[PDB]
Amino acid sequence: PVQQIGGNYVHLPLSPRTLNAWVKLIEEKKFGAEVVPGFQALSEGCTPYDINQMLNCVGDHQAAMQIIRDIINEEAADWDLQHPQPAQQGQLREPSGSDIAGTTSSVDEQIQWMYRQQNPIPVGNIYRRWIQLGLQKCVRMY
Repeated sequence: PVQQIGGNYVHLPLSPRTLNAWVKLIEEKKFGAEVVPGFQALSEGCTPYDINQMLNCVGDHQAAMQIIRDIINEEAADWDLQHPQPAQQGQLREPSGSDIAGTTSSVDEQIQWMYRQQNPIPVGNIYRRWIQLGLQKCVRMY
């Protein structure tokens, strides 16, 4: 997530312990249900970068990544259209679907987007609850 240093916002990364307590939620509960909110709780206030950091920690128990990516693109699609860029220079770009998901953006951008004065956009808590929707998918598969 992010910490404010004198009116300025700086990425504070996820403490190791804060990933552990999460990797453990799977391997000890292995999806199911207790993870949908479990994740949501850890997910609180993160950037797209952070969310990603979490997932890579469990690309071994990976039989579920494929369907989550499915919804991300499904919604990224819904996004690259409804709110398009639609275009520049100097000013930071408008966040596409690949941006919001953290795959074509830096964390600086993601913060630059979450906390801009003129029209701030919560990429964290947007992409965040794509992950939420893609997870119920997983859940039912049980």
